[PDB]
Amino acid sequence: MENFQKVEKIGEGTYGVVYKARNKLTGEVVALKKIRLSTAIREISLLKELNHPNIVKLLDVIHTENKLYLVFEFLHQDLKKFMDASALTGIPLPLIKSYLFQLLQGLAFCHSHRVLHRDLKPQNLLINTEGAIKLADFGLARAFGEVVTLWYRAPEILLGCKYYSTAVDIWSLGCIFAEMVTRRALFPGDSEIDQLFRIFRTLGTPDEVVWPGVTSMPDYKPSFPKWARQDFSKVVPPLDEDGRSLLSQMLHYDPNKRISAKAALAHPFFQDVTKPVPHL
Ligand SMILES: O=C1CC(I)=CC=N1
Repeated sequence: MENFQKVEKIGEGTYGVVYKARNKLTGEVVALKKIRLSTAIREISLLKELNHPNIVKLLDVIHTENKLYLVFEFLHQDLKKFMDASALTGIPLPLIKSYLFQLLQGLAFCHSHRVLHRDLKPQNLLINTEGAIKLADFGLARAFGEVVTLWYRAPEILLGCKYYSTAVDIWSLGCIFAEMVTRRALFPGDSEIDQLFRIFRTLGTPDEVVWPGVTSMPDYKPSFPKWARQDFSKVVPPLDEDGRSLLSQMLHYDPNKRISAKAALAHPFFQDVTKPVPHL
């Protein structure tokens, strides 16, 4: 590469290959995301201004040789790998709580600046060595439009709603919270309908009482099976009532009833939050 030394594939990202790369001029290590191929360039370039401690810094947008690359700061590890490495012991609760608190601060920041993620998942959550966690790839899905992960997708998206809101990110984060606590994905679907029925079997099939308008959504079918709703108490033991209360509010069916990031930060679950050092 003209402008990088020591370029190494990390893996396949949402939009193309992701590399660890060394900037030739400065010697810094960055995450270089190739976008597999006018409006998207200016919109993503605005994200270079969207800066916060819990947001992965977008350093540059490189548009050269009719190719597009996003340059992000490089962080030590992603949460999917950390979760896998932590599976035998579990992530300690104080660290789960710290990470959730920080992720909510990142969401609250982006949402206050009218930027959504729309595709949060553990792979886009990055950790450093001292206890910070950051979200990557905010804003890309609006700008741009191996198998896709559906496990974190909000039910309105699965039911074919064409209108995103902040609530989609709260749903995904709730699913990630549950997975940290139980060491198992909450809703590991392998197709849209398996994902949908996995949510319905746990939370009950939604209806007009809990979710006004649900029956008029594009992909809703009156023939869906009607499951009764289970209790978070069987789903995420041994999480305490404060954690279950918060999670329950993050996973309301109606996006309009889902707790906001800002309100979640005030929840009693976080009264005793701290910032521990992770065991890498
Ligand atoms: O900065 C990063 C990105 C990814 I994907 C993995 C680890 N560090």
